Amino acid sequence: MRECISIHVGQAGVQIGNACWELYCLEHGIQPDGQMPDSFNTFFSETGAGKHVPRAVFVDLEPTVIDEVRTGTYRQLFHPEQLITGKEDAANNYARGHYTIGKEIIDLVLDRIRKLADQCTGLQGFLVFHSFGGGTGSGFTSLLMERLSVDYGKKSKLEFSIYPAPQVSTAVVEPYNSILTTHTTLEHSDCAFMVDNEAIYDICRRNLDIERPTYTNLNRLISQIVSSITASLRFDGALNVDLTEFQTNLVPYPRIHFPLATYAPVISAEKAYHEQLSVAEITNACFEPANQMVKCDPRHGKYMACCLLYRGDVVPKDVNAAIATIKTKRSIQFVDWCPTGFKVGINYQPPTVVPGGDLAKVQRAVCMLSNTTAIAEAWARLDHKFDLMYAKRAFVHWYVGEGMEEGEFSEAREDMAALEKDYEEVGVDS
Amino acid sequence: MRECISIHVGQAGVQIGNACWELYCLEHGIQPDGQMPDSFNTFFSETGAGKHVPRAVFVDLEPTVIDEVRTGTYRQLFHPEQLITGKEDAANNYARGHYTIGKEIIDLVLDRIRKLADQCTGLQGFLVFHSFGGGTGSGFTSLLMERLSVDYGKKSKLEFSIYPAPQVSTAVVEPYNSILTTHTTLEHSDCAFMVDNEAIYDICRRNLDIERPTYTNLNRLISQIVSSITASLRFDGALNVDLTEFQTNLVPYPRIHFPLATYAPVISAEKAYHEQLSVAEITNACFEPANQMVKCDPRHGKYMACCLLYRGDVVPKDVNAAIATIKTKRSIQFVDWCPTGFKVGINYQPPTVVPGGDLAKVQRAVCMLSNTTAIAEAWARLDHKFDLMYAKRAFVHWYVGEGMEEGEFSEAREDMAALEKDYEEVGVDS
Amino acid sequence: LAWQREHMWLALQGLGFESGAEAANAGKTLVHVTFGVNMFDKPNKDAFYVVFHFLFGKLDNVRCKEVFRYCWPPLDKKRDAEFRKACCEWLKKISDEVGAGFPQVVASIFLSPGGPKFVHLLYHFARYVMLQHIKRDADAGNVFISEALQSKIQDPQKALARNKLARQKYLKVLQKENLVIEE
Amino acid sequence: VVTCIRENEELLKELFSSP
Amino acid sequence: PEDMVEMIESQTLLLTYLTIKMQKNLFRLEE
Amino acid sequence: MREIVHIQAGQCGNQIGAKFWEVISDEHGIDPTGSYHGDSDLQLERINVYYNEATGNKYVPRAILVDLEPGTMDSVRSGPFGQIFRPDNFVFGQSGAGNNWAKGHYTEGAELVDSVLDVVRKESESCDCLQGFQLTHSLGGGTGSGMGTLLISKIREEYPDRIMNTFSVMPSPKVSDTVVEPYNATLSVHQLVENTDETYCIDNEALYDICFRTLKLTTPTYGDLNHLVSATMSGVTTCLRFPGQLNADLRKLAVNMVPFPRLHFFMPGFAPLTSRGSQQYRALTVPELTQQMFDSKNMMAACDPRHGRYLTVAAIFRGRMSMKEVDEQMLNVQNKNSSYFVEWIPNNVKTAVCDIPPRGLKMSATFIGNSTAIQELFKRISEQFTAMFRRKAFLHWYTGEGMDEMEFTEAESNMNDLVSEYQQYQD
Ligand SMILES: Nc1nc2c(ncn2[C@@H]2O[C@H](COP(=O)(O)CP(=O)(O)OP(=O)(O)O)[C@@H](O)[C@H]2O)c(=O)[nH]1
Ligand SMILES: Nc1nc2c(ncn2[C@@H]2O[C@H](COP(=O)(O)OP(=O)(O)OP(=O)(O)O)[C@@H](O)[C@H]2O)c(=O)[nH]1
Ligand SMILES: Nc1nc2c(ncn2[C@@H]2O[C@H](COP(=O)(O)OP(=O)(O)OP(=O)(O)O)[C@@H](O)[C@H]2O)c(=O)[nH]1
Ligand SMILES: [Mg+2]
Ligand SMILES: [Mg+2]
Repeated sequence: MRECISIHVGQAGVQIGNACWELYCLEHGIQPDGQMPDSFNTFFSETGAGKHVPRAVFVDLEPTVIDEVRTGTYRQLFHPEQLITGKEDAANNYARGHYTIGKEIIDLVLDRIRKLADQCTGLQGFLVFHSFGGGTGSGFTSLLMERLSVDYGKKSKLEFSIYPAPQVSTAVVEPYNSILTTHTTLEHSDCAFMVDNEAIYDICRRNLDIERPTYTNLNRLISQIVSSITASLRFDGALNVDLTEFQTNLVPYPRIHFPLATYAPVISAEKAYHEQLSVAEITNACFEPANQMVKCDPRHGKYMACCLLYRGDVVPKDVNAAIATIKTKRSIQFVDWCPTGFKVGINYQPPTVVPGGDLAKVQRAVCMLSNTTAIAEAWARLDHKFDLMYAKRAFVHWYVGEGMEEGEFSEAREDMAALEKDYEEVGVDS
Repeated sequence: MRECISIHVGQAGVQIGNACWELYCLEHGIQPDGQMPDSFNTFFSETGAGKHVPRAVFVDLEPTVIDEVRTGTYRQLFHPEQLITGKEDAANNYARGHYTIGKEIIDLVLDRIRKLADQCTGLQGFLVFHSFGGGTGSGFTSLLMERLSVDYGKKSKLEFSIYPAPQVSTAVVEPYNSILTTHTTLEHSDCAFMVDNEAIYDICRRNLDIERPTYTNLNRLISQIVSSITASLRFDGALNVDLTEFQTNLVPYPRIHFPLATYAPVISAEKAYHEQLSVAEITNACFEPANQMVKCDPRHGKYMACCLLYRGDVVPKDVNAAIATIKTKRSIQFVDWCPTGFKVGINYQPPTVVPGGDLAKVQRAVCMLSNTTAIAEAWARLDHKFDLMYAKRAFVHWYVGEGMEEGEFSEAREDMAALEKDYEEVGVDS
Repeated sequence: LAWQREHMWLALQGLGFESGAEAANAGKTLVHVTFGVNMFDKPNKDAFYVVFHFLFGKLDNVRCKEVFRYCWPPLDKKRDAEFRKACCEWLKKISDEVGAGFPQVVASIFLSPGGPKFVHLLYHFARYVMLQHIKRDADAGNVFISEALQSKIQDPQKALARNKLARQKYLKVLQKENLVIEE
Repeated sequence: VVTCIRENEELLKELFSSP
Repeated sequence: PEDMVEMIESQTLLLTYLTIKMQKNLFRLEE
Repeated sequence: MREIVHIQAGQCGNQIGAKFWEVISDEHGIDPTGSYHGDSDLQLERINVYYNEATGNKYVPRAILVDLEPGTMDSVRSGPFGQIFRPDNFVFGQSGAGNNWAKGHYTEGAELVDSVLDVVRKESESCDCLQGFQLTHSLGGGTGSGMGTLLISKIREEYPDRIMNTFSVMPSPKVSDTVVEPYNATLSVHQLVENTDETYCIDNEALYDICFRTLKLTTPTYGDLNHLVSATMSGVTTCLRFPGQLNADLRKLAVNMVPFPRLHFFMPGFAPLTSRGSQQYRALTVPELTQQMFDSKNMMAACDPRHGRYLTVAAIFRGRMSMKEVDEQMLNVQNKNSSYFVEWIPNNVKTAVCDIPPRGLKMSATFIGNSTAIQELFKRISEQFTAMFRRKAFLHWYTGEGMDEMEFTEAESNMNDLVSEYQQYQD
């Protein structure tokens, strides 16, 4: 039981899924040709005589990134119809990914996903990896998420997305896209883990001492966070945290489900011999502003609910000690209507290490997911960017030329504004 | 394809044709008996077994000049039918060659030219070689160009003319004919390269150091200009210029098609050693007042458009540099309404050298064809001579007796005065 | 020329511009497409559709229902090209019949309806529709008022005088309306 | 001229608002 | 400048327009 | 899958396309007969974007070679990598256009254009999922300019939803070779404004400067110029033909570098370009790539970017590079030069990365700029145009071939309007 289905959309999601599936395979002893010389059930399906096929679906409206996987080292793992690919990409256009280029693939990926779900008996929820700033990852994911919400309904949809950085950006029309997809994440998602690339760059260059890191490193880090999230299904530990009880504890009001993820300890193998990475040390490194996966200041807001996912050699006594210390920190302030503000899941399996990675072999690890009001700041800056370009109606002819309206621009902006205001309001005390 | 039919009329024309055809034969390796032990296709037809018959038609109202051809070294070249002749010359009379005697033999040469034009699939046009001073080369050439314009229509007709000298005149009635010929060269020709003998005499005696030259040297130089004109047709090079390109860039308005031709470098064999006749030097030489082939001062006018035909070892970059230097000169002034006024053609085949000739061997050659208002001066002086003789009605009875009217003289006079006024007008700036 | 955006809108109301019904023919809501004066300073293709359809319908009825039969309302993009090619050719013909009195129509002005270049075409279009109805609703004994208006006068005093005559006519005729509807 | 302009436009817009 | 005589000619145009429009209706209304 | 059909016209366009096909054949590992002989397997993955496959494992370019003089057809056929092209794709006339626009557009090109449309229909239906067209021509002549313009109009009429790229070379005031260049240039720009999706403005003067100053070639030829242009041409579509860490096709670049429909005139550039003697003193890194690519003396169009503002810039990097380096460098460019960038667009730079470096180098970069300073390029022409048209000089050829004076008026007015639009957005 306790299965889950992963949907990897767009190039960002497909590559993040490359990292994620390499990780799961190493974790469970499953070879890239499928064979394994139980727990694997949460991600893999046993196909006849020793063949564990991942419970995932790769999508792109473009052939290239999927072809890398078809010809890669993991060709014998995914079964051919799981890898769905189109002909021409959305080309950095929400309207293409959603309305014109998107409608041709949607029934195919939906048929595949339904065939995937008819094989699992305790489906927990969907994990959707994508990117806000892209064309496919924004529009086609909007479409897919709306359709999934109609069909399956009460299933929990968790999305892990690459939110656009403040200064470092790769595309020009990016703000536009990032706004329209918000109109979906409010309604058709249950918990949205936004992650910025600039923050992971700073994490790499400060912690792992990698001067020039590429997308593979960042994808390894995101994969590690995902593994830490679902370990409580895949392993046994002192305190397990499901997905439903996790969502019960982390989300106080329906609209408020945009927590921040942070993994620790992320150090190079060399500074690791000198560090005494106790439970307290990594527990505290989680609450530092520099170890954040998104560019924001936790000091600039108040926390609402935190979940600590400990992995490895962790006893409950020192967890209680560390949580009491954090409680006695004034730089870390909390809302008042959450007197107890910590969920604790403790797990036995230490974090596995991928060959060729930068992270070391450590015994204890923490994944902290914190619903803080400070995330509002992020949205703020992106909105400002929008209102620059939209003031001239720049690039809008591409969108309205593809089946869009301007009313949708206006509605998406009004929605993001109401979301920000709801965050600012929930923050305040009484 | 790309064939052109060169009509040689009158004594001057037939002799300039002897020169031109000696040159072309030696150029394409075709022996004087027609055999060649492609490119030749423009000027020769390949009849039967390696026998090439030139696409020319020698005419004259007198047989002796054609009889020398028929008895000369090239008797085996022109098949007999093309060397058309009458019995009595026009005796320096326009009215005889145009009305009296031309009417008997216009049809013969017309039948021959029609036969020639039928055998070519890509006719470019006609190259009429004649003199202005004689009776045939003025009268019969006028009659021929009239009939050819009625017959062939839009075919481009480039005439190469021997215009009288300001000082040295070998005929007395010459101005008269040279004036009546104008009434044709305006309407029925497309480009008229007038050339004066006195200027070639001065060019010889100065550049070539030939103490007393005869007509053979002059005809050699003229043939060199003709070959440089048609080189972009026969051989391949960097930038190519057809006949229509030439006419498009060189002719600003219909009535204005009288360009000055000049050549560089025409040095001795002995002088060629001490000089390094690079592109810059020959390009500056083309613009020198003493190197023109007609007597006039190009400083006294304004250039309207000029075509540079480079030949041999010529790269485009130094062509550009030399042209920029010509532009930044103050004495070479250009009309305002032509800001870009240089056409450039570059051919790969260097200029050949006839045995027994006067020119040396050079690796680069330039033929400049310039439209400058200065040519008006030429007409002026000759017109004055007309206005002198018509003052006394001298030699007019010879014209009236053979079917000419004095109204025709008055009409040619008005037409040439209008042409001068048109040049004076087109010169002026806004 | 701010009055160009002004007289246009007034002249827009001159044809009886009702922002509601003319938005209702397109099957879309008003809240998503703003009308009025400050509507074409930026690219605004919806207001473009609406005003252009009203302006083409006010001048012609049957041929308008013909050339815009397979187009309006151009909600999709395959049928949009029909609108953009049926309107551009007509505007080009209209500009060629008048010549220098019209801006040269360019299809590129229709790829993004906005900026002063679109407002210029729109004002001259409105003028043309006004005039070709002053050519038909003015009396046969008064058709010259049309050409009297096409006579591009250059002196200000005569312009003053012409306005003066027209405005006294305006006052008297609006007063006679009251007499007729009340008495 | 501006006075006649204003009287003009005002009468125009207000008479347009007559039902 | 020309912009003011164009303002005048435009307002003359509007006067003529609306006047003729209300005339063609009042003639109908009186009959 | 995303096939591109290429079209050449005129002597300039034909020679530049010949260089392009040489370099691209070298890239995918095609030999002069069409027989694949490369080492890596990637080279065969997307060979089909440019090469049809004929029987026996030979590959034929999907190109249509057009002209009005057969001399260019013979010259292309006889060159190296000349025997690749299909013989049925050489569509030539018999006279030539004589640098007359009216002849290329109305009289002879109008008669020849039907054969060209037939060949492009055959080639385009032959392909699986077309993505657009590439017209390589020059604007100064009659065949190139006017013929390619008629061809572009017809193509847009038949396939309205495709991409339309042009690598048109523009005249330059200094290095001029024709008297009637302004006329043809204006008349062609008028239609390029409407019927294309993105126009890469090259200029011979700029390439001569690149060769003289940067490469320090003593005597450059047209071969070196065409080589530079072909380098850019292939650099644009590397991502179509090869994988990478951030892909970018042609419609992506079109959606990113064009804010408004009319502003689709770009200036290209390439890096690294070093001499031979200066090569061993250079560190081939991402900083040096970006510093060279954002220099004004490296642009392939004779317009100084310092005189305007970059509306948008695209950088296509090739090789194994870090994304942190690329992004830090782009942000550095933008922050140090904040005045050369407009303000109502944050993050003007789009970046893409392909994993395969060009032949012989370990990494490279291609640059595309949508800048307001390109308006200078047009103003020059306009001035020259007016200076002639006022007197109506050389107008009788264009008139005798059937044109009008009203057409010259419209062409001038449209060029002026494009200039006004660019200048307006410059602020
Ligand atoms: N960068 C390059 N420019 C070239 C090249 N070849 C020619 N040109 C320039 O292009 C300009 C004219 O181009 P074309 O010869 O193609 C004129 P086209 O043949 O298309 O019309 P017509 O020849 O008049 O029929 C002229 O300035 C040339 O110097 C070249 O190979 N590379
Ligand atoms: N962390 C991370 N970010 C990526 C990755 N790939 C792309 N991105 C980022 O995600 C955004 C672009 O998203 P894309 O994947 O390129 O867009 P898309 O889903 O392909 O939609 P299309 O434009 O149609 O391809 C930029 O921030 C990119 O820098 C990746 O592998 N890892
Ligand atoms: N440059 C040059 N001029 C020549 C040549 N032969 C004759 N002329 C000149 O041409 C002018 C006379 O024209 P002609 O050709 O002799 O007269 P024609 O064509 O025979 O006509 P008729 O008088 O009827 O015999 C004089 O200037 C002659 O000196 C020549 O070979 N070269
Ligand atoms: Mg004689
Ligand atoms: Mg040519």
